[PDB]
Amino acid sequence: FIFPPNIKDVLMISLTPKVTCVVVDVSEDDPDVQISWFVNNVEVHTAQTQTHREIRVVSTLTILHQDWMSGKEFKCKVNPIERTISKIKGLVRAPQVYILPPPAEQLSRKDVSLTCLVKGFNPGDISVEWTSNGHTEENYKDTAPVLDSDGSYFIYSRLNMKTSKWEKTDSFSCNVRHEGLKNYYLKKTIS
Amino acid sequence: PSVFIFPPNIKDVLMDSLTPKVTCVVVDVSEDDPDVQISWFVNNVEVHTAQTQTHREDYNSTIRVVSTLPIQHQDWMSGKEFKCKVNPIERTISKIKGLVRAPQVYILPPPAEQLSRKDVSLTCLVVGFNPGDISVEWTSNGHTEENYKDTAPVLDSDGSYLIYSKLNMKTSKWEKTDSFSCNVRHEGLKNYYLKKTISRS
Amino acid sequence: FNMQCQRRFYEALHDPNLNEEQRNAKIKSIRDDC
Ligand SMILES: *[C@@H]1O[C@H](CO[C@@H]2O[C@@H](C)[C@@H](O)[C@@H](O)[C@@H]2O)[C@@H](O[C@@H]2O[C@H](CO)[C@@H](O[C@@H]3O[C@H](CO[C@H]4O[C@H](CO)[C@@H](O)[C@H](O)[C@@H]4O[C@@H]4O[C@H](CO)[C@@H](O)[C@H](O)[C@H]4NC(C)=O)[C@@H](O)[C@H](O[C@H]4O[C@H](CO)[C@@H](O)[C@H](O)[C@@H]4O[C@@H]4O[C@H](CO)[C@@H](O)[C@H](O)[C@H]4NC(C)=O)[C@@H]3O)[C@H](O)[C@H]2NC(C)=O)[C@H](O)[C@H]1NC(C)=O
Repeated sequence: FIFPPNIKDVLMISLTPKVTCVVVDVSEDDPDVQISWFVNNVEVHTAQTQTHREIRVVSTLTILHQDWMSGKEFKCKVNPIERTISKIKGLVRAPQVYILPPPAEQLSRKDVSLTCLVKGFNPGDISVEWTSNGHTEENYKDTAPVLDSDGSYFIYSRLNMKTSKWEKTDSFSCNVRHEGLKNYYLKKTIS
Repeated sequence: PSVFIFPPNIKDVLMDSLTPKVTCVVVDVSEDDPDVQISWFVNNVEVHTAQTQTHREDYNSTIRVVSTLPIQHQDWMSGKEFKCKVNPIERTISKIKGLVRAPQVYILPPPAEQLSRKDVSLTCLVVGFNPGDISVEWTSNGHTEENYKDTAPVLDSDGSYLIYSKLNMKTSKWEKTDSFSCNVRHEGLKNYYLKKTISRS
Repeated sequence: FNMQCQRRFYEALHDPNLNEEQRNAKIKSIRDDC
């Protein structure tokens, strides 16, 4: 099982994108797994390989942002089983981003839900985060991307907070990262 | 050939009007010996009401045998065990008994920035429920609305689930229609049902 | 949010007048300087 870099790591220059390779069906008694890595059929050697057991091996290769956006191949040979991967050149739609205030009948609770609706995007790889007055907000969950009737994706994110914070805080921000966006970054803010 | 067993649909379980059914599926049956004998056991007591049929799976050129046992709502909810025996292969399914917490249901109106356009999204927020099996559907003062998509249930840090549903319509319809309703079915609600309504005006 | 380096990154990633060797160097400079 081979895996692409996290979309946020790829789009942000301040982050380190990693292609991951995981080996299934491995015993605890013979754990020596030799894993090689190739970038466009050229062997690289900077891969981090740690072990785990249920046994599976997670080999992590660090990659250049541009080399994934340019769609180079990334194969990991295992001994031999070989899995490659790259970025699909597909349709690209940028996301529409809306913030929905809490439902009125929730404003008499202890907690309120701030909802971010991000829709109409292609491909389905997206990153949604929350801030308030520039500080990181950690108390949130998001749905998986869902395919919409028109062939695009939408996602909801719910930032959960004490009602005190909702009433006393100046602003909250939905921060979206997607390849359809200029600079791969957009910030929507509500007061 | 392997065998799989599937729980009934939650909407079939909660609605008395609908018949829930357990389903036993035998995949990768051979064309040479299509003889698959499948028997059903409710609490080790054999039942004889299941309808069996064979399916050609054009995806990969294989054959599939699927057995569907119609069950009664009470037996499933009381945690009775259901077992299909295929010849021998045995598979057992029973309702997972655990925490039961009713969902709270909210309808978020379209975002203001979307009212300038010609389509709008209506949002149903469903939070704090256990177990994660739930049914969400939309109506227009009773009439079925179909242009909507749900999300999968998501595990909150609370330990409960939340789910969203998006109903799409034209802005004109959103102004002309009297009201819309998010209808939720869950085992934690009174009568397994709850209806939230919103109106534009 | 460091909008500057991200925007330099983005602009350099799509700059037509740069070859793959010069692209990687510019990106590495932006990436390392910030
Ligand atoms: C030829 O093709 C067929 C068809 O392929 C399928 O259809 C095509 C069109 C493509 O989309 C394929 O991608 C797709 O898979 C192949 O037949 C498939 O074979 C696989 C096995 O390799 C079966 O996988 C199992 O799937 C169940 C879940 O099954 C649902 O979801 C499937 C989509 O993933 C879907 O195909 C199924 O139809 C089924 O869908 C549900 O169906 C019911 C009844 O009709 C319906 O009411 C529902 O609404 C509907 N829901 C949805 C969402 O569609 C999964 O649970 C299985 O996992 C168990 O078994 C694994 C071992 O195989 C094991 O590793 C797992 O851990 C897990 O083990 C279970 O664990 C639990 C608790 O942990 C335990 O209680 C269980 O006892 C235990 N079970 C076992 C056996 O240990 C598994 O992943 C597909 O169901 C099957 N598809 C069909 C249609 O039959 C076929 O393999 C191909 N042939 C060749 C040679 O390639």
